Amino acid sequence: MLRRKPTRLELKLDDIEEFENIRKDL
Amino acid sequence: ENLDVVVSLAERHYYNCDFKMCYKLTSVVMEKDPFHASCLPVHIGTLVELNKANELFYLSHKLVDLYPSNPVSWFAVGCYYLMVGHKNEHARRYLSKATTLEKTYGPAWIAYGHSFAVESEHDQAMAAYFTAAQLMKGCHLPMLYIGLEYGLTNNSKLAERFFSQALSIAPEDPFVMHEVGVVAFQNGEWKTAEKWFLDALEKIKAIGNEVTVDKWEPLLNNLGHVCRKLKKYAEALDYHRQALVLIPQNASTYSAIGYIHSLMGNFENAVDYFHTALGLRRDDTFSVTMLGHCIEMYIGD
Repeated sequence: MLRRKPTRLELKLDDIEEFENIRKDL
Repeated sequence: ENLDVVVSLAERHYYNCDFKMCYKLTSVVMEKDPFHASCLPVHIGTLVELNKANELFYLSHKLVDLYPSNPVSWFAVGCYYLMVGHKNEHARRYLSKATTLEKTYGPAWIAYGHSFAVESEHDQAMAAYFTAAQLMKGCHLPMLYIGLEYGLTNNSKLAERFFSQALSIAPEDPFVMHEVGVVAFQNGEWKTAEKWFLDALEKIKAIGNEVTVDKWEPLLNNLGHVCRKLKKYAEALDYHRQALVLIPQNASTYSAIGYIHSLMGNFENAVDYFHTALGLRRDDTFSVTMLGHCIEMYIGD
């Protein structure tokens, strides 16, 4: 019986796509 | 004077994540037999979950003074170096010192893998979880962790198997739902990430309510990532704000918030959050590369 801290999300660089698609579009 | 019936109910509050209760159920048994072999593995876990770094420090190092024969004693002190550390190298060294003293001692195999699983050594954590699932049958935890480790490695089809096996045991486990949305998110299925994270929150919140926020915060950080990904920028910000109330010195949450603003077009205000994030974590590979986009554009008014 032992648990490991709930996996926490962190920012990848690939995540910068969102910002890329924002202007490329707009 | 019959106390083995307790260790069943206290074991149930540990699988259903009602820790405050289980702990007062075990201290009862523990007030009788401290070297209770089937109860100790439970009361040790609950301290860890509750962050009794104090109790566990005293307990773990005592069991080793007067009981260097029972594997539980190095499972203890190992569980100790896992909740705090970062003497990670030690933990693995103590937990293997329990396996090679009673290889059929499952609890030390789950803590053993957790030691590879934090250092990223997926092959070797995995192997430990599959040995624990043999030694602790009926228990869902080893299966919750092999499923996740599969998800991390692109085994989305084998990840789905162990998540549903673990759900058909402790379906009311918020840490089960959590790592499931967590895996969905990696699959690019943001939409169905939002629904698992919310569900794990209502069960953590109103239900097992007691401020389980100790040794914890993620969930909220996670939800904030979902909504950004779902272009729900407005609802996104909200979840990171709360992750800061919970951990008011986290640098990743500051980078996550500044990144939303830059997606929102608020650069002045974003770079403001991208500064107060390097003030905390200097090695911010992502805060740094983004800050560069923000200025190339300032040179251009």
